[PDB]
Amino acid sequence: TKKRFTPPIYQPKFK
Amino acid sequence: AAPKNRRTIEVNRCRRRNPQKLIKVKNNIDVCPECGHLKQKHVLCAYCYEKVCKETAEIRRQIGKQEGGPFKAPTIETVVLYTGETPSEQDQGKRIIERDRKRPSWFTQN
Amino acid sequence: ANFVSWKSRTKYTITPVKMRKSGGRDHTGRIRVHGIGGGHKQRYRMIDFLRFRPEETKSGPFEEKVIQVRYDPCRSADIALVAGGSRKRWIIATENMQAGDTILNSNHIGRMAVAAREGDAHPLGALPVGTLINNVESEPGRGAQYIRAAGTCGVLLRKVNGTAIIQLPSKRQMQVLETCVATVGRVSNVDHNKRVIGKAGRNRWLGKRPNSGRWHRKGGWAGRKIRPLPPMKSYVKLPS
RNA sequence: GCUAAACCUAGCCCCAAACCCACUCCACCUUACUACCAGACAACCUUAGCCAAACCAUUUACCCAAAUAAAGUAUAGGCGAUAGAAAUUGAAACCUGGCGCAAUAGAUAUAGUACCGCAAGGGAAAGAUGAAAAAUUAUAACCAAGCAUAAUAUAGCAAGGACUAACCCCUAUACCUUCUGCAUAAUGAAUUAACUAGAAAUAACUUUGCAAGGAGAGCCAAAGCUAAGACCCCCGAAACCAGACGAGCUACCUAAGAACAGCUAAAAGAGCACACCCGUCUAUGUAGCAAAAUAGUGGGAAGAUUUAUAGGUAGAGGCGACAAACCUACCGAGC
RNA sequence: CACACCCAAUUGGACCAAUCUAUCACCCUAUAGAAGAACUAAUGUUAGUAUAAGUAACAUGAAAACAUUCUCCUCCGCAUAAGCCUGCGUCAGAUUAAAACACUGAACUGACAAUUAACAGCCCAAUAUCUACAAUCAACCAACAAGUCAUUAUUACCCUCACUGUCAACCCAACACAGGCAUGCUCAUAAGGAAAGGUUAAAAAAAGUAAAAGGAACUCGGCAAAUCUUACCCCGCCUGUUUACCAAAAACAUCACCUCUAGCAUCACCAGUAUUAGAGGCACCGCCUGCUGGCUCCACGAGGGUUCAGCUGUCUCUUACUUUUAACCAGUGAAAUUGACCUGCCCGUGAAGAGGCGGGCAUAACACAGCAAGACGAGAAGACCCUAUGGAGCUUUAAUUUAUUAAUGCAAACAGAAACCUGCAUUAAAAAUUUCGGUUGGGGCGACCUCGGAGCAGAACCCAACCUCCGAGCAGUACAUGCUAAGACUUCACCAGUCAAAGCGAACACUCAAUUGAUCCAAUAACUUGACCAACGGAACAAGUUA
Ligand SMILES: [K+]
Ligand SMILES: [K+]
Ligand SMILES: [Mg+2]
Ligand SMILES: [Mg+2]
Ligand SMILES: [Mg+2]
Ligand SMILES: [Mg+2]
Ligand SMILES: [Mg+2]
Ligand SMILES: [Mg+2]
Ligand SMILES: [Mg+2]
Ligand SMILES: [Mg+2]
Ligand SMILES: [Mg+2]
Ligand SMILES: [Mg+2]
Ligand SMILES: [Mg+2]
Ligand SMILES: [Mg+2]
Ligand SMILES: [Mg+2]
Ligand SMILES: [Mg+2]
Ligand SMILES: [Mg+2]
Ligand SMILES: [Mg+2]
Ligand SMILES: [Mg+2]
Ligand SMILES: [Mg+2]
Ligand SMILES: [Mg+2]
Ligand SMILES: [Mg+2]
Ligand SMILES: [Mg+2]
Ligand SMILES: [Mg+2]
Ligand SMILES: [Mg+2]
Ligand SMILES: [Mg+2]
Ligand SMILES: [Mg+2]
Ligand SMILES: [Mg+2]
Ligand SMILES: [Mg+2]
Ligand SMILES: [Mg+2]
Ligand SMILES: [Mg+2]
Ligand SMILES: [Mg+2]
Ligand SMILES: [Mg+2]
Ligand SMILES: [Mg+2]
Ligand SMILES: [Mg+2]
Ligand SMILES: [Mg+2]
Ligand SMILES: [Mg+2]
Ligand SMILES: [Mg+2]
Ligand SMILES: [Mg+2]
Ligand SMILES: [Mg+2]
Ligand SMILES: [Mg+2]
Ligand SMILES: [Mg+2]
Ligand SMILES: [Mg+2]
Ligand SMILES: [Mg+2]
Ligand SMILES: [Mg+2]
Ligand SMILES: [Mg+2]
Ligand SMILES: [Mg+2]
Ligand SMILES: [Mg+2]
Ligand SMILES: [Mg+2]
Ligand SMILES: [Mg+2]
Ligand SMILES: [Mg+2]
Ligand SMILES: [Mg+2]
Ligand SMILES: [Mg+2]
Ligand SMILES: [Mg+2]
Ligand SMILES: [Mg+2]
Ligand SMILES: [Mg+2]
Ligand SMILES: [Mg+2]
Ligand SMILES: [Mg+2]
Ligand SMILES: [Mg+2]
Ligand SMILES: [Mg+2]
Ligand SMILES: [Mg+2]
Ligand SMILES: [Zn+2]
Repeated sequence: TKKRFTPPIYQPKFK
Repeated sequence: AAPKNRRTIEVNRCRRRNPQKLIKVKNNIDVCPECGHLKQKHVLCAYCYEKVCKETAEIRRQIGKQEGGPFKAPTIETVVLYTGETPSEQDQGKRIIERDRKRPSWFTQN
Repeated sequence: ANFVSWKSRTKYTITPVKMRKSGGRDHTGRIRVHGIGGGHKQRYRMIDFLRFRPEETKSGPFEEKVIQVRYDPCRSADIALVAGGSRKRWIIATENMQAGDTILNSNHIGRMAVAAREGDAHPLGALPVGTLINNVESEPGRGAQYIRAAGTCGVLLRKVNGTAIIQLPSKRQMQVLETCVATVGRVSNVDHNKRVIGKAGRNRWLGKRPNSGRWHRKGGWAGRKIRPLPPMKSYVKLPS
């Protein structure tokens, strides 16, 4: 039950 | 709730091109007797309404130059005068507004 | 770490010197002593623990007049400002010391003992047996290091062949030369141990931080485990 | 007919050859790129571990200066996995080449730039007319999915047999993978284009050469020997170790500062109650204003308080009023 | 009439797309050689575009001469510090997306312009020598936590105002983000602003207001709301502290008490010295007790229960109105999801819960708004065991170690003696590496793992695991229980095991159902011997626990 957090992935801005 | 399957274009055309979605043709359009521009039966002519507002703004600009500031509304009637006109018999004791322009034909002096 | 000790002054002065706290950190910057940090700022007042220090132009026994006995933040006991000749210096005050009193500092050892007065500094070879003493030194010219705390006092148990037995406040005997200079009587603030902190806030005023919250099952006897011998290993625990 | 689709260079890869670069002026180890004052600080020290032994604990290949051969031999080794010589032998050696790549390829590179991260560090995307742009009256036609042209008529894996005829009739339980057995309501796939996965030894076999001999020293041979052909994949952990980088968030500490109305009270880790700090309950919100907020209601609010600035402690650790808390939005061991 | 032309894994073939090379060929081919040599599938990579969907969501106070004025809000504003670095000044632009708009369009592009030191920053000749007495209106008084501000002597020296910061609607949060953000003033403004794009007034949802009669009958619970309200029990002395992002507590800390360790200095402890310091337990005080333990009790608590009274739409039983949302019109325009769908109902069947299969019934086609029964609806998290000769944290009388550190010993060395250092041993400390063998739904407690026999496959052989039951891990007689050697059996492989004529040599293949253990290694002159290696085809030596 350990708290698992997945940070959001920011795509490169050039797209 | 997420879609279980992708809706096909054939299904989409029946919804997008349904007669309700389509724009309804208007049958209330008629030509203005004065200028000939298009108008609706229950709506004032756009061309004829614009010419009144153009003249109204010029008249209201002349009022501002006479009052010379806010909170100076006159307690008497107002008369709009053009070039080549004189105050009338009933236009006595009123605020005459001079306009350096010929009187418009649609504007009838009263 | 770029740690420089504040103890850089090389000339003695009665002026309170500003000192910077350590927080239990050594020169490396890591904690070496726990529970130390914060508290009210203090200025260190240098204490001359060598009572018999004759002036440059003088020698032999000399006298000092007490100017003021005041509070010292650094130490438990109080301190006294004394003036001897043309100089002033801080010393550790005794239980009975007032402003105006005259203390005597000598290095003379007479054939017979002398009337010991509280606050005076005489060698251990000229003090009567049993008299309470404080601020003793291991050897001559070493300076007082023992029996400094408030109310502490030693006992001159015996004197044989130029050496004397000093009973420390921890009830331990110590043998030092009879030429060591000691102060007669107890130290000031006798009722220092009778104080009540009152609240946890006052302990943070003295620069002491709360103890760790970990439940330490380890201790003097609990943590250290006697290894059972193979014959005794069978009898260590019996089901009941 | 729109969106688009096509193109050939830029340059690169592997070799050969030959041993490479760095003072125009000014500034640059202090807070680098900062004209201009007493320093004394000084460098050197076995790698480890993953992995193999189907665990693991001894052990486990890593150019050390001549290709070949001796030879995988002598030796070494939980005498297991595996490791492994030497004496001795002894060859050629002419850069300007390609059954190398051609914009998702070839270097990451149009550039270590944009951008991301406090830092160490990570790391792109793309260009295309013609001899002439001082011809733009251009650079025809046709091609993915997606659309438009052109919404739909009972009924059903969407098809097949058909039929005069789209449908109507009859027949038919999607694909892959994993299990004894999948229409399975088990796994995977919106779709299009491009890219993306079987590398090698002994022996044997097959086809030539020569033959008690074979082979361009060494090696094998009781028909062998020499040469060729023909057999052994891809993605994915949590981890471990080494060396760096991080305390501008947070934990605690150091230095020197700042803040706390009014009222009741009293020289109070006192009460009420703003600023401020905290986050009890409820509701909203749940790709939200917000990778933790909003409204109301609450705890503290002269103290073990709150807070700005600079410094310190760094991962076999730090720090901790112990919550296995925190150490830059995944800390039972950071990146 | 034709005939190689309907199996998984695997195996044997015959052909072969495209490409490069050799040689041909010359509207795209041939024979060979070579290889980055063929994609309906890896929650594949990159890119394009669909689906959800023109949906969610987003925005501009009113009139007007666009002078101005009006309505409303202000929990804000101005400045400095820090940070940022030209980021709504002017002009022009084929301009044209800031989440709407836009001609002057402009928080876009290009050019031009700018912030001027008095404020702030950037300071100081040497050597000695000086500096006991807070602050708080500092005067009373009263303290402890003991504090935030000073020179002189001599020598040297009389040149002068440089340099840098100065803008803005601004910073940290991927954004023009309802968040974060130090200080001085204003404490309601003299400054700064706009909640409504337009319309309609459905449901559902959110916030708010009002309510007959009743007043907790609601509910796990008086949660919310209303009102401004009494009495206790449990736990914790109290203020305080903690899981930043689900736990604020009864947990931690805390005075007080108690235990343990230490007789001393030049970097922590400490510029200290047992009335001290450190490591800990417990949680004040008071009472009682042993020679350490138990109750009581003041306040206190967003702790956990209980209760009087009141209060109330919590409820009997809901209703009305307002605002946001909503729906429609205009502008802008996402995301999870998605095998293909031409996507009905009832029984039956079926990897057992059918829109798709069987049998019946129903059925023109299409939007829009609701609903949440189904599509074992979608995303992510987690539970549940199990598996891995997969990890990690922790603990220890798991195994393996002392390199390291400390204390000693002897050697070395000095030496009229002693130390330091070094080498080698011996304890201890603190650590280091590594592992948790299987079987019995799970756990506990026990049993089990090899070999022989029976129930046990009635008749060649083999074969019923689990299960039920009884055994074996010997002993005895020999001492040719010597040496050799045809042919066979074989526990379904191998290893191992079994029988054996003849012959030499002697005499005149021992009994027994099982009665057993490989290799390496060790010992030995040789012979030969060595393991409840019983987990019995055996790892040289490794436990427990994880909520
Ligand atoms: K392993
Ligand atoms: K509480
Ligand atoms: Mg304590
Ligand atoms: Mg404790
Ligand atoms: Mg292994
Ligand atoms: Mg393992
Ligand atoms: Mg490339
Ligand atoms: Mg690239
Ligand atoms: Mg097409
Ligand atoms: Mg049909
Ligand atoms: Mg289905
Ligand atoms: Mg299934
Ligand atoms: Mg899928
Ligand atoms: Mg290891
Ligand atoms: Mg491992
Ligand atoms: Mg900090
Ligand atoms: Mg208070
Ligand atoms: Mg209060
Ligand atoms: Mg804390
Ligand atoms: Mg705990
Ligand atoms: Mg725990
Ligand atoms: Mg982190
Ligand atoms: Mg046939
Ligand atoms: Mg070919
Ligand atoms: Mg390929
Ligand atoms: Mg393809
Ligand atoms: Mg694919
Ligand atoms: Mg919808
Ligand atoms: Mg909407
Ligand atoms: Mg608005
Ligand atoms: Mg100035
Ligand atoms: Mg204003
Ligand atoms: Mg409205
Ligand atoms: Mg609206
Ligand atoms: Mg009512
Ligand atoms: Mg009830
Ligand atoms: Mg309430
Ligand atoms: Mg408490
Ligand atoms: Mg109290
Ligand atoms: Mg509290
Ligand atoms: Mg929390
Ligand atoms: Mg907190
Ligand atoms: Mg909470
Ligand atoms: Mg406690
Ligand atoms: Mg009740
Ligand atoms: Mg009641
Ligand atoms: Mg009503
Ligand atoms: Mg719209
Ligand atoms: Mg999408
Ligand atoms: Mg249908
Ligand atoms: Mg059914
Ligand atoms: Mg049917
Ligand atoms: Mg539903
Ligand atoms: Mg689901
Ligand atoms: Mg296994
Ligand atoms: Mg473990
Ligand atoms: Mg056999
Ligand atoms: Mg075994
Ligand atoms: Mg076995
Ligand atoms: Mg067997
Ligand atoms: Mg627990
Ligand atoms: Zn008209």
